[PDB]
Amino acid sequence: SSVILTNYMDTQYYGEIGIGTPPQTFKVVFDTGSSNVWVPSSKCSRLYTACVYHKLFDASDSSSYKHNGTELTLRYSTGTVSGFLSQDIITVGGITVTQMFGEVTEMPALPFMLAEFDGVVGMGFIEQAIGRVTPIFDNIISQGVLKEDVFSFYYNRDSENSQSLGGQIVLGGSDPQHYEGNFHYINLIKTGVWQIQMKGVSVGSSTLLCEDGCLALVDTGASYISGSTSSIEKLMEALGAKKRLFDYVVKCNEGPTLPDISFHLGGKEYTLTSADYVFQESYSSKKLCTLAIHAMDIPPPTGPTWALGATFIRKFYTEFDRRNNRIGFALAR
Ligand SMILES: CCc1nc(N)nc(N)c1-c1ccc2c(c1)N(CCNC(C)=O)C(=O)C(C)(C)S2
Ligand SMILES: *[C@@H]1O[C@H](CO)[C@@H](O)[C@H](O)[C@H]1NC(C)=O
Repeated sequence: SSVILTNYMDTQYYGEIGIGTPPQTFKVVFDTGSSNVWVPSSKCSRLYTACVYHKLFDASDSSSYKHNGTELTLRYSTGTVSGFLSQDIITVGGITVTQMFGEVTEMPALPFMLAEFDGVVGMGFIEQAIGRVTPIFDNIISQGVLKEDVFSFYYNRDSENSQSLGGQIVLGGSDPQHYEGNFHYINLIKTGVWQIQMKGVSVGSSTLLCEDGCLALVDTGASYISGSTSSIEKLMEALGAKKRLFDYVVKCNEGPTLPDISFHLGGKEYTLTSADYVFQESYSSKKLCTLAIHAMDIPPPTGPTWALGATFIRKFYTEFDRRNNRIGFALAR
């Protein structure tokens, strides 16, 4: 099953799922970086403007609902949400699984007032699941309907014409329609986290990063590519970029000439070009352009580490293999 994803500024990719009976529609992201499923709850106080600007799941409207009510909190790098648990059927691209999801009731304006989507569908292992709530892709594998215990992602480039698909997530395989060449898999440095071994990050002619190795989290739930303040500060100095509050910028007219950044993975350089990582809004020297690379200090047990978000996935189609604890990579198409 494949699920079309909408592209919002190269910073937000989400598809559609259906919770309840009758189905109550929800825009959600498929986050390989988390492990729970949550959606804005109808029980959320409208003092959280975020809930006023999003879709709310009501249980008094689903006959296929099963109350639980345990409270949980999902802490993300860029923001936190909170609420209680509930169970009900969920429809994801043709498949139907009964799931335990988070009915969020505390959803902060900043950042969620900037969420084009409503909730999140964790694609990570149950090992990271908060509340030990069985993840969904696990629930789907319990059906033995998928041809392969793998799911892939395809993030497109923010096109300006409503006709191109923002992206696509296939459950059970890897659509050939969007990658050329063949996949190059790397094994997970451990099962329970979609993280792998990275053998250096190079910026042109100088592997002035991740020498002696480092960790790499393949996060479809992250907008950009991140490292640790140390790593980034050093990378960001090698470009002539300036630090702001939440990102870096380089006089726009110098973006087409920034250098390549290659991420050594599994024994194959994955290279990115200025065009790949810079939001080239303008070509002037009197304006500033943002880099699709940020600093994020991911806390253990996963951190410190680099995060390979949508900036990196836009160039390389990703396959997530649950059956072999390995992540595949192919050039985007
Ligand atoms: C998709 C959930 C998610 N998963 C992980 N692993 N990390 C995150 N930082 C987020 C997470 C949380 C909140 C926001 C956010 C991402 N993003 C980035 C969206 N990322 C993608 C891949 O679509 C936003 O833009 C805000 C609305 C500010 S709020
Ligand atoms: C919620 O689900 C968990 C998962 O097994 C279960 O143990 C618990 O009893 C449920 N909560 C309640 C109060 O029903």
